Amino acid sequence: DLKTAVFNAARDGKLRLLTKLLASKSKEEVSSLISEKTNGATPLLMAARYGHLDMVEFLLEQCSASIEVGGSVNFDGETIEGAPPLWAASAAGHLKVVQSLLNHGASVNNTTLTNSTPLRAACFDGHLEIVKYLVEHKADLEVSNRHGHTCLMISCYKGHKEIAQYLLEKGADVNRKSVKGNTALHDCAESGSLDIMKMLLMYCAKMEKDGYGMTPLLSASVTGHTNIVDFLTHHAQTSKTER
Amino acid sequence: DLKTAVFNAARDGKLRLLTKLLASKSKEEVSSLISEKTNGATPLLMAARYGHLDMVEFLLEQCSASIEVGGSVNFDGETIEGAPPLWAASAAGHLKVVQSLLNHGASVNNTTLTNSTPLRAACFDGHLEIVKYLVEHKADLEVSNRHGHTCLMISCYKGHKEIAQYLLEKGADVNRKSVKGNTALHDCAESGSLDIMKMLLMYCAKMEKDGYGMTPLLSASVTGHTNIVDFLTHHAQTSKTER
Amino acid sequence: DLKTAVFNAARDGKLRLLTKLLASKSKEEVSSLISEKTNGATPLLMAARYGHLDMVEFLLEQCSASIEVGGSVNFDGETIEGAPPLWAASAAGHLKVVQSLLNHGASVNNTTLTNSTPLRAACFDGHLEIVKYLVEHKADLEVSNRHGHTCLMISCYKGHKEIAQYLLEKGADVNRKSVKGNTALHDCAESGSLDIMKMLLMYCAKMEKDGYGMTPLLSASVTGHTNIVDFLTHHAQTSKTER
Amino acid sequence: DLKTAVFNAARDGKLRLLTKLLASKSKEEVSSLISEKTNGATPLLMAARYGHLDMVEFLLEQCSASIEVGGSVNFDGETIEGAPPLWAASAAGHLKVVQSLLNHGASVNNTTLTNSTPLRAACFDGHLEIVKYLVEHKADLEVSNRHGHTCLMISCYKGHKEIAQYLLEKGADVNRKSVKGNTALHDCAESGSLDIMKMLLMYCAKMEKDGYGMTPLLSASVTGHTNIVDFLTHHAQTSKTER
Amino acid sequence: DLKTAVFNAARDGKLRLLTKLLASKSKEEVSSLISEKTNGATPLLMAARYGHLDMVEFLLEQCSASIEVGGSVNFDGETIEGAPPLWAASAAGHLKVVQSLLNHGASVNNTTLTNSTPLRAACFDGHLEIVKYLVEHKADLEVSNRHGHTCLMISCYKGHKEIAQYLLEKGADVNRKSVKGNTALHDCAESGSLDIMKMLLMYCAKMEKDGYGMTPLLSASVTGHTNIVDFLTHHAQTSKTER
Amino acid sequence: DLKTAVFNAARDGKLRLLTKLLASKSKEEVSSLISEKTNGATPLLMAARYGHLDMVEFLLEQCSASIEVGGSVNFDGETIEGAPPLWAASAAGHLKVVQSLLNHGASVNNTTLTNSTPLRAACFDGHLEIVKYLVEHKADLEVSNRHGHTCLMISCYKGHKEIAQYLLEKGADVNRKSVKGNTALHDCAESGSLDIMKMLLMYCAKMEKDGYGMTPLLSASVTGHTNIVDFLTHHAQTSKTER
Repeated sequence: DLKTAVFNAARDGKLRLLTKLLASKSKEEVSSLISEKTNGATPLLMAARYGHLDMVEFLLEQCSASIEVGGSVNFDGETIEGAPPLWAASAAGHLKVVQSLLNHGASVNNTTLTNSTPLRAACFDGHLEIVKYLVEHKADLEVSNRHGHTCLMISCYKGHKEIAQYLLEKGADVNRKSVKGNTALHDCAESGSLDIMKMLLMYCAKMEKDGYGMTPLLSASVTGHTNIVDFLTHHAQTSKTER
Repeated sequence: DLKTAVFNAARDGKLRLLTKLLASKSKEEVSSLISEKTNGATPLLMAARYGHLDMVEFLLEQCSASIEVGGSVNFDGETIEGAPPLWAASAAGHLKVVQSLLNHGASVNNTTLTNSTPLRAACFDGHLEIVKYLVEHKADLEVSNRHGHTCLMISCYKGHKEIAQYLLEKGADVNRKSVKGNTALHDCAESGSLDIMKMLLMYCAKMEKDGYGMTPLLSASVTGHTNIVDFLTHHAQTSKTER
Repeated sequence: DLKTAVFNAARDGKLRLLTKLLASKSKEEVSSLISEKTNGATPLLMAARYGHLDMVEFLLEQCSASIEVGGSVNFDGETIEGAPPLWAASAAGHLKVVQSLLNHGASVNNTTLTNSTPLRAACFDGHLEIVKYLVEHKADLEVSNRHGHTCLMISCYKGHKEIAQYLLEKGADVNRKSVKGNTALHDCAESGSLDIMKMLLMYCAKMEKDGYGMTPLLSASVTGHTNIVDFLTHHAQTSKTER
Repeated sequence: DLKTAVFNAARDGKLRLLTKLLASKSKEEVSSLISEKTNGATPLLMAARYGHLDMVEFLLEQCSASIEVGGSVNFDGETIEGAPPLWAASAAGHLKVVQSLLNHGASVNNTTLTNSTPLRAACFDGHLEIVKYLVEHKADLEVSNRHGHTCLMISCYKGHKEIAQYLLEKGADVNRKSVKGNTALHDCAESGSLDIMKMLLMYCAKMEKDGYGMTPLLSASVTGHTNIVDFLTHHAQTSKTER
Repeated sequence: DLKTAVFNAARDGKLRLLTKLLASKSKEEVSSLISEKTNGATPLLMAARYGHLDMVEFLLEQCSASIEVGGSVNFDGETIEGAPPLWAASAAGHLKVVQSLLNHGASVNNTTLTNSTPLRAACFDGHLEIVKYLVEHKADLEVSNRHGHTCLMISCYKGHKEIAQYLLEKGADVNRKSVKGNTALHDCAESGSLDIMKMLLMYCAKMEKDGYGMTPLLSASVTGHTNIVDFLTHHAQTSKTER
Repeated sequence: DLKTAVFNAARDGKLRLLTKLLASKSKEEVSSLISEKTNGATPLLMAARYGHLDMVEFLLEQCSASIEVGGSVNFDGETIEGAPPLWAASAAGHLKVVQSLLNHGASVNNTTLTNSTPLRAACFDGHLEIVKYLVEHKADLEVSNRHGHTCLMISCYKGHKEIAQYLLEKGADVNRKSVKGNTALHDCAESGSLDIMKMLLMYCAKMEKDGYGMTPLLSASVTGHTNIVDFLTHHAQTSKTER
């Protein structure tokens, strides 16, 4: 029951209570209690996921053994397995927690079980400051998830212009193809992100067919993004005005 | 430094020397000393990697929280980072150490920093008993490393017939693709593993082009495995013998 | 003309008229008049094509030689060559005659010159009871015509929901591709049969480009069936929601 | 057994023994004993299969109804089902028997159960004089077997340059694709038949990838026919010599 | 400047004023003045561009070498560079001026700086008589501009039915592709020229994807030309009306 | 005829003779004689094609009217139509003639009838000094010939390492695809230019399938360039050594 009481105090950031529950315990005892999993998650992972900074700081100062341990977290109603504290904090948008974990020696490229990096985690809900902090702390831009979907691809798919712009400047590969032949240009077409598509084209992104035989023009047509259909048809027909 | 002497004793399995070193130290000092990193590795990770079963039992009985700490390990010249003790024992083929770590509550799916599981670690050098033990102790067959290379793929590539057979019978997905579009059929073609290929086709593994535009037939042709080519051309031309 | 008089009675199902025409003829003379062809077709073929059970029984009891002899039959003003009696009776919906020919040892996989089986014949105009009888009497589900259009693909095109369901239950391969590259899902997409499409995918159907480089999604997009379009774009993008 | 004795004499071409075995009985009993099937084949089919001309013409006089009746025949350790006497004679290379069966009113396009025409049967082993005679007596050049493999395709695969030339001259479709997407250009490539390939290209032949994503050049490369490989690499690169 | 006064007079076709200007000047002085460039163009190019037939005759009678000199011309706001007189007269639709220049020995295939022929120039605005005169005066139908766009292509794009009809009858290649993979069928589909498309298919024009991954059917679908879509879908689906 | 005598003197560079042949003629007369074509070529074109510098200088000082006129020239036994003097000088490697033509106002991007630029002309036989001179005089690197084959593509195909290196530094588009889908990487593979392939990859060139389904690996395999096969198979399989 003490392990459960410790986990419950850590998950809800009740630092006063946790201090009292660990009051006269040894290093071995505290480390064991703080590194155990409850319902597939460690106290640190939960403190990090819900952004309890003081709680994160306390647990890391007691023991850092669980800093790389991936566990069960929930986002958009779905369970994500093997997510380490840095990924969860990055995905949930807790910048000070991201900074605390990195200051305590967290691995910037340590992924979930599906090979999603903390940088990819921050790009999904568009946490620009976290993206910059991670890139500044040697996050690899080319580590894609198991689908071969990159940080640049997901930023375009979600229409995060500022993040896509930053990734491009930092040297993100515009012509990377996912497992199914998807490129960042297709992500733009599907989200109707005309300004990001223009950026990619400025960084020499090429129009390509994906595994489904779809080019970005066709992806825009089937998703009803007429802004991108108009732009690409005009781009294709402009040289026909030449006598 | 005493911390260094403790590390060497754990690494070289000198259980008699270590106890003389941790003689006048309290459980608090012992716990702190056997949890400290030297050369980017803990004493437990080194004891696990070189299969000192008595040493593993001793270190775990002093500090239980060290069980998931990932660190630097050396395999075939290369230095692998963030490897937990269970991964290292699985990769070096120490079955008793694997059984011991799992009995002590080690996370069966805790990966290296490149998302390699103990199950994948064991599949590389072909440690069949460790493969079956991890699988029966709920190892995820579908967690792939950073390149999207699965346990089934590496088993097929190294020509481990018995391991590939066991993974298929336990329900490993034959149609998984790596980030570069590699399938288990390509691993067979590149290693001339015709027996394993026939097994994959019994599980209806589909012939697909990889990211280099190569189907398993073309991969076998450019790598000189005429045994695979002769089979696949013969099988694709078997209808032409028929009247 | 005696040969013409025999052919006309058999086609019209005039058993009493035929009995009088053969009354003063020897067994060998009867077999010659019943195996001869008038306008590319035999008397047994016309009796099968126009569902005359009594007539078919009489002809087979006299001479069985014509059981697998293919000939010319008309359907929608189109003349189909080399169609044997079992195919003609299946195509025209004569369950009584189908059963009789099988009882008299007709070949269940015997095709027209275009490699159309009696199973594909019944699937076209949707004769469910005939489909069931043929499948129960060892008819091959996967023998496609000269275009590689299978029994499942044609059932989906005409909108026969009950026949498509029976075929899928009996293990029809929905991942099959035609000579052009058509899959069962294009026919659904071209009619706007979402319910039938959903049924094909319930049995895990494969998306493939046809001989026009068209997938079911694109087929639906150009035929104006937006309900299919909306459905397949959402399905294609599902892996992009993964964090 | 009398039924066996009659079948055996017909297969062995023993005319004297057969007419003595049927000398008594009656015409009705002879027509009944000569129409019965033994081991899935009629006496007439075995007579035509092993090319016993005098035996075939005798059995055609006793009964002219068995001429279109198909059965079981053996060729290079395999059984072909529902093969009519004309098919077996063309396949085994019995020109004079083919000439007699057609003179006695045999269906020139009557196929096996796998939709193999006698024209395709002669094309396999390369009976040029039979190919000519069958085409001369209106054999449909476009009737392909169940796999969709045409007469031209099998002539190219078996290296019969003379038969392939004749079929081209008579108007065979070079662009025809099988159920597996195979064309004659591929068959040329799979055989090493450069001279037939040159002929196809003299009539402007189109290079297309099959259902294995293989072009004739790739097909020739994996089957080790470097003569065709060298020819098609040079041909593919011709526009690169343009200044 | 007299050079400027001579230029304006030739441009405006003021033949009366020009002779008063070239009054006391020797044939050597006239030759040098009439060949000089103003605003990047010669007096003859300007006389040809604005169809002053009397002026053209006069300037050519003074200097013959000027007939091929290319210069700057204005068309629909845009400034075309290196246009010879024959190109400008063709584009502006001045038939008598085109006829006069060819009677004076002008090069029928001399192009602008973007490789546009007088034949292509005449095709753009649809000057049928100039198209027929140039073709009958040995104009090369297959010289395409810098984008690989042919006379047939622009004719198809601008909807010039009679011009496209004449080009096909004179043997223009229907299967030419531009640098961006555009074919004449795509020009038809983009302009809704269904009459011209039907014409191209009579010449066996092949349906191909362009550089944007579009077939003529998909190009028509995204540009809203339902007439083309309804035709091509109905044509690809007409076999499926057959019972 | 004097015109033929003038052409012959100009073609063979006999300046002393040409000076004596034109000795008393007027500007109009000289201009007419040196601007006329003999056997499809002008005196200037022939002087430029065979590198008669003094002759080029003399003809240009008399009249420059023919500086952009394309004519008939022969290279590698083949006739090239509509080649202007600058293209011919660039193709034949006459650097001083190239400089003279540009000094006299020649258009650096004026092409042959097949859209081949003087820059593309210099890249074929590898005239590095001419390539550098043209690029320094605003030659467009991206103007491809009618096949969509670029300056970079032809430099790689011909194994001109120094030229490919220079073009890459000047911003040549590495990922440009020809009409048939050819990329500069395929040109390297077919010529076995392993050093140039490494350079292209360093400049972010991507491995792609051409219209024939060939990737650079396959193109290298069919042309027997095992050095490139070895490099690309090692490149593809290196991540498989990772535990």
